[PDB]
Amino acid sequence: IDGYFKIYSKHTPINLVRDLPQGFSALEPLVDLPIGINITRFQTLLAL
Amino acid sequence: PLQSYGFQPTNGVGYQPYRVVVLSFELLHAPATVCGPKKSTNLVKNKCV
Amino acid sequence: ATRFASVYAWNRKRISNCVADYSVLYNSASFSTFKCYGVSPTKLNDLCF
Amino acid sequence: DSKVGGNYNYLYRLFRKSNLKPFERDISTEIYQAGSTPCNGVEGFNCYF
Repeated sequence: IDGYFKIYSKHTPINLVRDLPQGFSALEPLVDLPIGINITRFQTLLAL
Repeated sequence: PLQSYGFQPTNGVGYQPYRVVVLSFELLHAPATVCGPKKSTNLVKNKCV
Repeated sequence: ATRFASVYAWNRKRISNCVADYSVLYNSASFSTFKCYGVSPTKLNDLCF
Repeated sequence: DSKVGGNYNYLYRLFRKSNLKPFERDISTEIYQAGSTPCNGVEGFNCYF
């Protein structure tokens, strides 16, 4: 947006086997990249 | 197509070597990746300023 | 830099993601020529690119 | 107002300390000091007519 790529995050402790947990938690801003590229797709990177 | 410069130190100043740097600045809607230092003042308190 | 480029193969370095201080250049007095076009040499330090 | 080889009868102010007020005139010929270094009344680095 507005000429940047912007990222927000938070990490939280859990104890569950499956599915996204209940409850509220607001993500804080992480980084604000001044990069002008077009984006329309993404893919996850994984460790074997 | 290329010719070498012959720079002897005794050559006349028009034939002596000059170094050049050209700084090209672009102004756009794009984000400002470079800016000047905007040198700060001291900070003072409890006064209308 | 110790060695400059040959002018037929003029080097370009991108300057970005940094804070400048063009006053250190302009007040150096080491330079025989310091010409700016469209931008004033003095106000250059008060500006972003 | 033009002639072969170029007419130089007409001059204009290329450097000034500040912008002119409405209908102001400035006929001063003092060498403009663009930098921190004093001009001592002669042209030089950052010192131009």
